[PDB]
Amino acid sequence: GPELYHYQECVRGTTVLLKEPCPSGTYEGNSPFHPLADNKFALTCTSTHFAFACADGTRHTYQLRARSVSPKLFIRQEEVQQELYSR
Repeated sequence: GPELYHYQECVRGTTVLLKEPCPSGTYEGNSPFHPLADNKFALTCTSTHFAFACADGTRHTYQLRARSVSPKLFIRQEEVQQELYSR
């Protein structure tokens, strides 16, 4: 099916409350999955990427953009780099 790549930005260390895109879906990732109230899943805001495969077949990929203590940085190579142009 289609691959709907999504991204979410959160400060590195906190807990995101990602709204469940589709009922009864497959959580694809190494990150923790925690079904929260009102169809959500709590995740540690960090630089990772997971995916949500819905019963429809829709693949909703999910990038997590950990905003460090300095969410600007720009230390020679963008904010942090190696998460963008690492080749």
